[PDB]
Amino acid sequence: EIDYKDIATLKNYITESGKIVPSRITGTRAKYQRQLARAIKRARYLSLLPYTDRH
Amino acid sequence: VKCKPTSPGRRHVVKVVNPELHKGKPFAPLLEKNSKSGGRNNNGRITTRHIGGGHKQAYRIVDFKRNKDGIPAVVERLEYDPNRSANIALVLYKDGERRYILAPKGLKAGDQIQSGVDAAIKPGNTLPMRNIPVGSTVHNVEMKPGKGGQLARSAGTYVQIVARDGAYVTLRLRSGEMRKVEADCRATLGEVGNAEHMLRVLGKAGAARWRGVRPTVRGTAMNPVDHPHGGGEGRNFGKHPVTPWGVQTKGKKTRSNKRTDKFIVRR
Amino acid sequence: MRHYEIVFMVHPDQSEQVPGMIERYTAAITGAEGKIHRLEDWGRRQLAYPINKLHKAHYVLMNVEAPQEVIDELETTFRFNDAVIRSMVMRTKHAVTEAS
Amino acid sequence: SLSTEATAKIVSEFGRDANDTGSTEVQVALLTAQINHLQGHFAEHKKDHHSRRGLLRMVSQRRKLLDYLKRKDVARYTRLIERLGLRR
Amino acid sequence: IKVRENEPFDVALRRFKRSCEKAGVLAEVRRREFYEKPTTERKRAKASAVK
RNA sequence: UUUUUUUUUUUUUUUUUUUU
RNA sequence: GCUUGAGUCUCGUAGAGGGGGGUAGAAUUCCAGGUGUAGCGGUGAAAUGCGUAGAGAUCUGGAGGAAUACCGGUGGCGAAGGCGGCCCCCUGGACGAAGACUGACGCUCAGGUGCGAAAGCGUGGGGAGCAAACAGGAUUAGAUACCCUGGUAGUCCACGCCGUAAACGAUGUCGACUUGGAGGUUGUGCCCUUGAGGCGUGGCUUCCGGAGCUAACGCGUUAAGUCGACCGCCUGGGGAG
RNA sequence: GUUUAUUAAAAACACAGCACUGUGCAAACACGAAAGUGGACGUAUACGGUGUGACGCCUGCCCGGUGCCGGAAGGUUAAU
Repeated sequence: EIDYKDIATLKNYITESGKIVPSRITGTRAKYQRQLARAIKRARYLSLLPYTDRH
Repeated sequence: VKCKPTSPGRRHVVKVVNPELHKGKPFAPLLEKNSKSGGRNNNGRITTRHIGGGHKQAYRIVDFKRNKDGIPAVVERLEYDPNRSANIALVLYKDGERRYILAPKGLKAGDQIQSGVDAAIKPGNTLPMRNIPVGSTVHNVEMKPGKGGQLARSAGTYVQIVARDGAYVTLRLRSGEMRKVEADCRATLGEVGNAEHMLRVLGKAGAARWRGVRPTVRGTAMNPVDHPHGGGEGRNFGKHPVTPWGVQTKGKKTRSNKRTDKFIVRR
Repeated sequence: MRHYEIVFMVHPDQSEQVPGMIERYTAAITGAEGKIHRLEDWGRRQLAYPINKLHKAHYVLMNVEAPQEVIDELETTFRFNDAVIRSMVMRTKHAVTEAS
Repeated sequence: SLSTEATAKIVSEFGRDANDTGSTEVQVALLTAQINHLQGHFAEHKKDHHSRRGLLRMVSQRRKLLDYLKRKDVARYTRLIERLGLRR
Repeated sequence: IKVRENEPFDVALRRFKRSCEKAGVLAEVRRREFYEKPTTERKRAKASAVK
């Protein structure tokens, strides 16, 4: 979650509205949470996380 | 003229604020390679170009074409031209030759001045545009493919390359963005040398215009023996056109050789 | 030495020219003493948006221990390549030695 | 921001006996040398207000430090300006 | 935002795009936008809804 | 946070004294 | 002689960065040719244009104009103003730290030094989309008008005299203040790290706790209750900016 | 100032900037019957229209008529 490899396993944390879910479902720890926030960013712009259905 | 080095005018202790206070670009002698222009209007006989005043024409800088591209060179000094406002340099070609090239704002060190087909890209003698990259600045541009450059000054006149335009047929300038002159014509770079000599008035009058020509000053006004007006009495006050030929909008062309102007947005 | 992360996208089908082009782009990096964590053939992937009329590129991804001294001579030699669809760069927060 | 070929000599020639490496005379000699070091690359970057402050800063403290050594230790102060000047 | 219907009686299986990208994208723009004043209003709205 | 179904309708003189 | 006010080095660190460089992408104009028969806009009710010289549209092919959409926040920076894409260089402020070395080199300020929202002067222009002015048809008790197509300036600004208003603890300099606990937050010491943070601790922010003090809304220790160095401003109606 | 020597002696106005205008260029002008010589050894910030009225601001405003021309949805009706 610091880096790309586990965020390809964590594609379930995405809503039917196509985006990265609010954590209330499970309440993530603010450290473990903040790490994934940067790995999402780099993956979003390369497209290794293909943002929503069409793309 | 926000620019530098600017030379701003004087504090009013003489009749003159302008002229241009540019120290460091007049020089003497007229070096070995020089020529002149001659007589007065003299067209054979009854000259149509009005007012004349034709004494001191006088001399001009001699180097046209400048087609030596590949042979590298360096900058000796830079001057001025009273016929164009032009910032020209004296250029020593490392082969054995001295020449006069048209320059941008301060091009010295004596830099690395060279051209050649895809071999080079720097501000360079004359240089073909289908072998170098795309910008605002280009400069020399053969007015058609082998004839001679369009612009003999670095007065400000940006001609602006377009990339791949209808297969090499390029540029984007002022009064006709459908020149379609092919990029097989020669560049050099680039269009701001001395804007300071032109962007501001040198005087009201100045040496630039009264030592060897008279400019125009009338046509319409006084003595009814030349123009389509009129009686007397100080009056004027009619319809008086520039006849038989026109003034304020109409156009003049219909047919020519090459003729490349197409869309024409005008205004 | 900025541990840059850089993608680019050639025409999808020039598969004989991309390997002679991969030698030719590491060339810049190696001629500068820069080192390569990874250099991934991504492949012929299809597109998010309508760019260049073949509906696909052929991508590459790489991770370089290299200085600012080359990043424009790459941005240059991409942008003058008449067959390169798109390219971008990201920097630091370590390298990535493991593939995508 | 200068070379260790410079810091390591500043140290020796403005220190006393041992561990003077951060005292008032070795501090003046390091500021003085660093100010003068910066003069030899400042002509570049051309819009550089973002760095010219922390330089202005160090060369205003250079003046202050000196006028402070005067009030504290006159016969250090004098000896130090006999070698380097900086009196401005 | 690309939805398949199938054996087409007109199925209305297109319903679920109301979730955001069809619709909730208009909380700024209507002919015109709001323009002035909505930006703390965005968090003004939370102190209305605590029950 | 879209809030124009018309715009306007002269002055007075009302006032049951006061200290608490 | 000290409490170390104050600094420099040293070691570490993250975002919408003071000023030059680069540039990832919807719509939708108008045209080059592909087509379909006549009606698109727009409204309280529709208009002046337009339509057997075919009302848009919508593909295909071209030419121009260079918004920052959003991991975007149920928020982050910042002296304010004030950007939001990420980034090359110059690298504001930081400011969390083992230490190292000198001893108040210290606070806080007038006229001044700079910065300086709205605006004039601009000098040459960069000249999308909207909409004061600009242009009209309309609804007319006069519309000197809102629409509604057209519409600039404002978008920003190289450079630069910029005073300046609404930037209200209706309010600066701050040191002790140690009944305190309650959140929003955030760098962080210690745990079999079995954990949804338990034992803790400084900061950036708010919740609202006595004795006092005390009109009525109550304010309740850093806060107006004691206590202090001024660089002020405070001369009552109308004189006034 | 010395410029209309010839009524005035300037109480004439030659400055000079510019929005606009004629040339994408065998450029505008053609004087000579054949010149391409002014402009040119040069490009629409070169040279010319018509002027400008120090400098610096300021050009509000308003399209009836009448000009300047441009165009084509469309009729007056031609060499074709």
